[PDB]
Amino acid sequence: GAMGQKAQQKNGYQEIRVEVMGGYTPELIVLKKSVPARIVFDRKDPSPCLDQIVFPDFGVHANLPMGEEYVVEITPEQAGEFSFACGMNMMHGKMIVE
Ligand SMILES: [Cl-]
Ligand SMILES: [Cu+]
Ligand SMILES: [Cu+]
Repeated sequence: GAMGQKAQQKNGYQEIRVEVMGGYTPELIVLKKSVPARIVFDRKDPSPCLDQIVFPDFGVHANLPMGEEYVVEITPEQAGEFSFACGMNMMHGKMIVE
């Protein structure tokens, strides 16, 4: 198994919460293959550096409203390691699917 914070399995999906503060914490997350996922970004840092979230392997690039939650939804059908980052590719995270 891979190191990192595992998503919680429940009600036909899996969910993990990521705090946006000077980057992402946790910045290492672990998801189950083939299970619809909710990656909930709670934005607490108003830096323009963190205005967007990007999952390049999944085609996601979206605005994160300050002081609010925003949910990235993906269903990872392939095992492996996938990156995520801010819209500037300056702040980073890693998602392992297994
Ligand atoms: Cl910046
Ligand atoms: Cu950034
Ligand atoms: Cu930046």
